[PDB]
Amino acid sequence: AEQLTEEQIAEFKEAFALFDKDGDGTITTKELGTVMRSLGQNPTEAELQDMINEVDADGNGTIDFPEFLSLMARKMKEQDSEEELIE
Ligand SMILES: C[As](C)(=O)[O-]
Ligand SMILES: [Pb+2]
Ligand SMILES: [Pb+2]
Ligand SMILES: [Pb+2]
Ligand SMILES: [Pb+2]
Ligand SMILES: [Pb+2]
Ligand SMILES: [Pb+2]
Repeated sequence: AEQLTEEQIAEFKEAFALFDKDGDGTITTKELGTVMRSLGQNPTEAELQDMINEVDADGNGTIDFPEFLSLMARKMKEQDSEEELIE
């Protein structure tokens, strides 16, 4: 019911940085693969691109912070809708 706050955005930027190791404002398939493997995953090279294209709104090949935030916003809107239904 509420849009992302400055503090939430700041926390999301830290999360973004966990993927974007070189801090160039993007998340590549390579960086994505590194994160997936750290969670017990092992997707394929081309399989990583599919996940990227799914979040990559401007279709430039990588994920930028705005698209990352958009996803987080959609997720929050989802949990908020459910938590308001659980009643
Ligand atoms: C969802 As509200 C805090 O604007 O009532
Ligand atoms: Pb409000
Ligand atoms: Pb505060
Ligand atoms: Pb923090
Ligand atoms: Pb990067
Ligand atoms: Pb963008
Ligand atoms: Pb992009």
